[PDB]
Amino acid sequence: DPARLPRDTGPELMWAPSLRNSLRVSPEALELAEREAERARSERWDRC
Amino acid sequence: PELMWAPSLRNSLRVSPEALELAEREAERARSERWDRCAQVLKNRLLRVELDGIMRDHLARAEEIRQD
Amino acid sequence: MDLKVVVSLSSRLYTDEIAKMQQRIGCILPLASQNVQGLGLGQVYSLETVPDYVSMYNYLSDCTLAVLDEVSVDSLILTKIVPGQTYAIKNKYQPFFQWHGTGSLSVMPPVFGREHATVKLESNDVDIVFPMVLPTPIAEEVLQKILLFNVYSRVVMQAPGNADMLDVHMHLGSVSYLGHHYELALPEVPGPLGLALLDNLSLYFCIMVTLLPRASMRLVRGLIRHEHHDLLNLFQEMVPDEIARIDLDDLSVADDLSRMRVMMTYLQSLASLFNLGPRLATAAYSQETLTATCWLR
Amino acid sequence: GPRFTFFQSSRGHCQIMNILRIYYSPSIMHRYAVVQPLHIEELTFGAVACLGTFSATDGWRRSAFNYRGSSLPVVEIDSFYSNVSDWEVIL
Amino acid sequence: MDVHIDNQVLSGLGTPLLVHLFVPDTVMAELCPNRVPNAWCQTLFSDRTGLTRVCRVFAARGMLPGRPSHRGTFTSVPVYCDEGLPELYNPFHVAALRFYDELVGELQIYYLSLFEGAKRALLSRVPVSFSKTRRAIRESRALVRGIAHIFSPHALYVVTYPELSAQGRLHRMTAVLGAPEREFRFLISVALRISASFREKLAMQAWTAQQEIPVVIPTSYSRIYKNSDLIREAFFTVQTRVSWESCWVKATISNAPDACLWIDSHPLYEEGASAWGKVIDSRPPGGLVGAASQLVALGTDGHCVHLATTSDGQAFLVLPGGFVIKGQLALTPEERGYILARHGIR
Repeated sequence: DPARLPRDTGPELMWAPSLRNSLRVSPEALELAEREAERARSERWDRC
Repeated sequence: PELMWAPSLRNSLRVSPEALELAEREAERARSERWDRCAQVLKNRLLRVELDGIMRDHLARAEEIRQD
Repeated sequence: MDLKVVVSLSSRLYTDEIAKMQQRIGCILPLASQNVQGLGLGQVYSLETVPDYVSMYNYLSDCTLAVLDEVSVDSLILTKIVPGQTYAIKNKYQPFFQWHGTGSLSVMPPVFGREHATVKLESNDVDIVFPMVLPTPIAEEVLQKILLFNVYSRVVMQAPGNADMLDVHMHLGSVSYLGHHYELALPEVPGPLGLALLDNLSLYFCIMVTLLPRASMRLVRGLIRHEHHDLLNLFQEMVPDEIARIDLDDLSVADDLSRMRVMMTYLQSLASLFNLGPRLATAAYSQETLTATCWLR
Repeated sequence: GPRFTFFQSSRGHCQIMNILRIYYSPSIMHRYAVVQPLHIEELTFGAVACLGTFSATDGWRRSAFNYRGSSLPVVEIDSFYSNVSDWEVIL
Repeated sequence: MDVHIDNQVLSGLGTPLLVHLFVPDTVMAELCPNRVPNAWCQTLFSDRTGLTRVCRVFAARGMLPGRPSHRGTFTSVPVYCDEGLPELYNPFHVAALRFYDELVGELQIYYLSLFEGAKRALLSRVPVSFSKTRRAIRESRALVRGIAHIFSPHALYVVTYPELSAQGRLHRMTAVLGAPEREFRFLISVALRISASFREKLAMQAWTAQQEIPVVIPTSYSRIYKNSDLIREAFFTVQTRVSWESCWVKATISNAPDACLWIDSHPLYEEGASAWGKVIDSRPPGGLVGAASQLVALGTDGHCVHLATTSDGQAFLVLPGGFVIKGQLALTPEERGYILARHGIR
């Protein structure tokens, strides 16, 4: 049972949304890294 | 606005039964490749460290050449 | 011979501190030479540094001491320690030490916690921590225990299998006393001047290890071969490799004189390195009013 | 565990339950997120009660309370007119 | 050459023959940041795995070789694997060091890289260090020779010199594999059994998250992380090349001294060999709320997977996103004693 919220800021309470309880994700940078690392993984198979 | 799911401990991951059993197998498939590539470069430097030994032994045998 | 040395403050000593300062009357305080900072031990023992008990011991041993006699508001008076005079000192220190045998009293920094000998001065931005007074043998074993911890914390940390760091914290543990055991404060890093003291002590140790008298080796080997003395109980009837291998040679009369002569001069130098801090010889301590009359030994 | 807080306000009871719900807005979802109210009685987020009125100008001068050992800060509401009320639940 | 005659009369108790060596600063800079160490010898056997006592090696840094060509640190390696007569050499036989100041960084060296270059390079009085007087008169260039290192591809200088009979027997010795083959297979074995424990804990449960650590999550979490995106959870087991730096062994070394938490954190996909073997502290006055701040700063890491080990025998894997899967740590206590002797004393 989740609930969806835009924002808050700075609690002492552990289970309480915030800007400090927000995970700093970037979808673009991780996808490029993945796409390039996948290419590296593919090149890793064909040395043996 | 952008909506963020609030942290509750009933927040489930997106259900993953099929995710891991092929994942560990392809992981070990890449792991054996990593290991024998490292073993290959280990054996390359290992043959290069042993090769100078027989050349140093031959250059030691070249001492007896100089008096013959 | 002047004794009545006032120390002028610069702000109002409030009545929350006048009570605890009048509570500490008859104690001992170190001097700087007054100014509000540098009269005490908080100038060299602050919260920012590690409690090293050597640099503050150096400040106790370098500069002279003083009895606190009266604390007024806005100013307090101090009475110096010039020799040849009999000073009366009350035991007003929270780790109590009963002066039954009335040995030579001895100053110490508050190694039993800052919190018992501190006084909070909110008049000026200064905190004053009182030195600890206690008889000589307890003081010397506190010195040997704090240097043993200061040399052994690093070498217990230096082992990769540090399964026992807490072994020394209870083995050293409290101070050795019969009526009660008193735990002390233990610093992890010995700091600069503590390590300088251990460096000079290592200098002296490795110089005197170049001359060992071989004659006592034969006597301790005989006492091992004889009945186990209770002073020999640290060996538990074992001959280690070192004492077994320093006795392959003979015993003569030639080496022993020069050996014991340089051991005399180096042990007198080690007593001079252990005559450390100002001490007070005590005569006629009256227990019923807790006053130990002392002159500066 | 439960908590006993004290609130000074210059407003009405109608205002005080709304603004206290807004003040406790992180705490309700905190208690909900760590523990699901599996039964019907765990829904109540406590209650409030008016303890009476005092002057809004020279209210709540800060002071201290000294025991023999320590001293904590304590507010000192002066010239209080005590008037209790029943418990109004917060949710 | 100060450390050469500093541990030649001290390590002689635990070891017959002592080798003098150099490490360049460039090769060991990736072992430790900012040159923080300033050692512990533990030579492990190829076919005769076992466990051996730890020997101490006195090394001092910041002091150059006699050569001006390269400037690096000093070291020494004990050789005590050869039983009885040391005329036999064990080939493909590692020697492992634990150099340290405050235990940080590890070094592994073959005996073959050591020994092939060692033959290639060629009313009292006060006591005198006869080795110190005999060392001082050589003082020449050709005592030091550069020898490639099979583990890390750099030249490792050894200094040997016609000193005494102890090195004199050394170059006369010759004799007629599997030493790094075991440690990788062992670590991947315990990693496979940990991933199998996580597999059965996800299997006996529903395929769901309990989310021990709270963190807010966006609506696009099933988009920007794909459905069943366990790519990191796939490749986690390939990414654990090290164990003795890992937090996996930090729980086992801390059972005897009480119980804190340890973290192995790795990049979602090759963002760098991130971090291994850190502490979550409840001891200092940061306290449990200070540890909780570190743990929510851990769960908010959106670009790293996390693995948690407790000292009391429990293992956790924290996904990026605050999700977690519980698991078990318990193994056969022979391998507990094996790791405990690999690190230090039992």
